[PDB]
Amino acid sequence: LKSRPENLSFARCLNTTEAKFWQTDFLKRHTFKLPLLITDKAVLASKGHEMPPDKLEKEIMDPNPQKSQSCTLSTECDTLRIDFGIKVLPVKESMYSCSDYNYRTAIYQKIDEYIAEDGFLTLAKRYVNNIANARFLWRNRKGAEIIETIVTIEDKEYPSFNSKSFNLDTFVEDNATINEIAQQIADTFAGKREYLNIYVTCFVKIGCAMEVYPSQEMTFDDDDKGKKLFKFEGSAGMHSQKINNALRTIDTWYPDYTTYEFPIPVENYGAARSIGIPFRPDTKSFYKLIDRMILKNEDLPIEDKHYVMAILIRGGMFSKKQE
Amino acid sequence: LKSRPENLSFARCLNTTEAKFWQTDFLKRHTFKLPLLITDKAVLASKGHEMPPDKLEKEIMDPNPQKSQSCTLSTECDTLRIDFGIKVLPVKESMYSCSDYNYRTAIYQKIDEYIAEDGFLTLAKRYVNNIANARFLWRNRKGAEIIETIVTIEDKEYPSFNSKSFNLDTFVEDNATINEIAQQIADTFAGKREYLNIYVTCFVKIGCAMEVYPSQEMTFDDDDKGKKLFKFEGSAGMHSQKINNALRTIDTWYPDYTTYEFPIPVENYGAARSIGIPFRPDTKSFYKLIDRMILKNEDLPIEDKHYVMAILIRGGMFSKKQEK
Amino acid sequence: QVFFPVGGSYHLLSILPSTVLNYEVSDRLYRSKIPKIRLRLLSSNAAST
Amino acid sequence: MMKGYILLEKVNIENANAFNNIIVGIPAITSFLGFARALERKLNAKEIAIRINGVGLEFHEYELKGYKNKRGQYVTSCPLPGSIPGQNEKKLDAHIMNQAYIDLNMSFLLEVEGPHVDMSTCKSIKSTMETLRIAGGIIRNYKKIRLIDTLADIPYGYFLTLRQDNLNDAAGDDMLDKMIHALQQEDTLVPIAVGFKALSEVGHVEGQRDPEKDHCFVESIFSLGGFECSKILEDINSCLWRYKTEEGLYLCTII
RNA sequence: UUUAGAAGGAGAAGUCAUUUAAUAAGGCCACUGUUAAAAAGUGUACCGCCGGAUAGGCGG
Repeated sequence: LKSRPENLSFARCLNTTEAKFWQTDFLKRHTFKLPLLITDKAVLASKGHEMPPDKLEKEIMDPNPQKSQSCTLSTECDTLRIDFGIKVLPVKESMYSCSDYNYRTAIYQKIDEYIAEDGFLTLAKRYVNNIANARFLWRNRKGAEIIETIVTIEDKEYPSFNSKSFNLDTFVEDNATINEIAQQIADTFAGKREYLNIYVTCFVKIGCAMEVYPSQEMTFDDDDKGKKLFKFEGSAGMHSQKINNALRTIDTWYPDYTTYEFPIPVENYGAARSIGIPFRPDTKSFYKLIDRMILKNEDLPIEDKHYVMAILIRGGMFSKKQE
Repeated sequence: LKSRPENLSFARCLNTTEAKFWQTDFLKRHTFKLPLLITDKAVLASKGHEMPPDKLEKEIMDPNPQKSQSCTLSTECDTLRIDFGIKVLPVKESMYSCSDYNYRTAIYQKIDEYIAEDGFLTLAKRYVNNIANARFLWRNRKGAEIIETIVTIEDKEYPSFNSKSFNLDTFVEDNATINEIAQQIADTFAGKREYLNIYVTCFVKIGCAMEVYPSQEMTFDDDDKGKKLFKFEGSAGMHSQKINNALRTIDTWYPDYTTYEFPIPVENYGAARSIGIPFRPDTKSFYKLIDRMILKNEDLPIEDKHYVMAILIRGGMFSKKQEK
Repeated sequence: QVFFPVGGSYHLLSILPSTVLNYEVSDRLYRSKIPKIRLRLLSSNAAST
Repeated sequence: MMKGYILLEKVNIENANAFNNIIVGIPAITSFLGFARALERKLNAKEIAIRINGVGLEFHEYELKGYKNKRGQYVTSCPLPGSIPGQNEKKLDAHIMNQAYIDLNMSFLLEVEGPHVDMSTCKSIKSTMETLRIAGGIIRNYKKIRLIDTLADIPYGYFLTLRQDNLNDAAGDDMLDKMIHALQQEDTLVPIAVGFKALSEVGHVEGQRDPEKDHCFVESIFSLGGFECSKILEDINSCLWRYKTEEGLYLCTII
């Protein structure tokens, strides 16, 4: 093994589907639900942007028509309900394309070493922690009275959570339901199982006629000008990759971690848009780390193995420029 | 006889149509179906690709707007349904061009010797085995709960299969339905019949609101490099050449098979687009094997005859090296 | 190469394209309002060869 | 020696060759005439002893293999190329040539000449029809084969008829300018290849498909055409394409 | 005897933070819906027996 394969690629081992939005009442949340539609809106603002003084002297007092969309609850429902699901696939049976066979054998050997060493328990525990504390609500988490989350596997309905008590900076390892679910997730990841299906339903209490924040569509120059919200089967919803970004916010092993002291989403270069600082520029980058794991066959600390396996769960285009 | 004719050209003996995608519920899979539609999608990612250090240190933290398409189930269905059909044509009548006459006579005589010897049963069994284990699902096979495959020939409905139990590496030669279908396939390849029509319907249970993976088209455009999915009359589907590639993955007779131990599709040089190295570079290629079969008239082991017949079934342009 | 029926017999026909007519059609449709199709799929190296 | 009409109804063809020198879309009429002649040869090899006079094409559905742009134009697709014979056989990725593919749902009207034309001919044509390709496209299915005489028992559809008069009386110095001006003023006509030129001297050549026939080079020639409904048709003989050979000409005409 | 014959495009992803559409008002006039018919086509078929055959036969 002298270099990376020219067509190395990976799939994703955590398939997340689109979420759907429903509204109901907290005292009857197990009995009925109602659809939540997206409404159009048009506003008349003022020219409040920063302008050069010459234009500012001539159009400071001009109106400005704008278009937008908004999604709000009704006057008789105060609880927002979010339903989605996750499919878990084995890590070893997810390598999509690779040219060299020896590289595939080496990758399989290293994955087997990590399975025999750790057993995929830490990453599974962190993923179910990110599920538990309801990080996927994003802007809907602020100003909520009661947030509850339940997880259903096949027909076994686990007892409800309380994501308000879970801190967003530390990961617990002693919750009974969290460890029980993480056991199945780790078994599926290692290869003892072949597939896992998990369904998540979340109830958020915010008050009557409040505002919800679904995902916003991305528009280019040719498209119409204005804010567009994401519609899923008529009702509002969230993107799959928006939810997946919240689940994989488990990276606490980057350099200069003690200075900042918060997890970041697992990226290739460790970039975090929340604070706008790269965290794995050269030395702890995934490209440099996996070049020492395979080509040099040099053993790494367990933190680097954790980060590498977390990246390989996500997958991507790890190709080479035709050496 | 000295060499191959200047214009030799066969056809494809296993024609396949374009598949179509439908969604339904597993308990009511024999009653109703619903159309499956492809939606557009826009994403905002980061610059995760490898970059030179100057370009990396400049564009480390830039946003990245990208366009794509996606296909997925609804919230009330948990079963994907694929319907398609295959047409089987005789091998002897599948030759479309042969400039030489003695070469055509020798080809006919060798094909007659092969059918009198074996009778195309092995390749028929391997093709119906590749049908039975649902290799054509590709990325849709992973993460499946129940995979059921049925086969209809003309007006007779054969018993349903179960692709989960079948292995993707070995081959089964004792299933009654497999032998029954392969008998008709070998008869149609033989020339006793004139055509054969097979209708294939596959149900796969993946769960509610999951993701399906139709074929991705090849297009070239200005200021548009996004992912484009194959729409067939509005619904999603798969290309015919995608299904045909999975069916003919029967070649287990290449050199060093005992090392790798997986079947490959049948090409002229044994090259598959997943290893990047041809498995039959010079000494087991189809060209020299058919040269020694015909020109030298030297007998070959049954594995080489199987490989040559598999190449002839696929078809191509097996003419001599052209001169200016 | 194709076969064309000529009386009671057949003729072998070898088809060759038209480069100059293709270029003329390209420019004339470039300065027009007919629907047209661009059909951009040829690599630079293939066009050179 | 009775002459009637045979209708092949609602034949679905996929991946038919949709490319020409400067035409993308409807395949050349020579492909359909060659399909008819191949069907005639396959039938006459079965001791039926009948011949085909004219071919009429009725378009119902079509689809171009590709997608429509945001502005409105079409962008076509292509299959991943396999192993091109010649040089670079062992190369994993091969070159890409200009190509286009189409999907059609088309009906064929055939005029035949021969003894005792009856339902046995229909059974024979049903048995022998599912063995050929239409313009390189595989036949997926078909509705039925019918024996008809008049225009009343004709399904709804649009026939392709040769209209060279509009091309002739157009305004323009040369033929291409006349064609583009006729297509500018009229938005219903479409350009179709109709035949072949000669630009060569006949004889024997080395490397042909069959080294016994008379060989001559050609070039596809293009004319205009149009569509009209079934009920607007006056006589059943007006929409009947047929061969026409001349000194250096190998064309097909509606006359 | 068909511009004939041949074909895996594929993996990865956070769109988004803000906002005052707003003031006035005359729909108006006139007008012929009327001439003829059968709910009627039996308008419903019930108490019983031999039948131990859910067979099939008969009394008012």
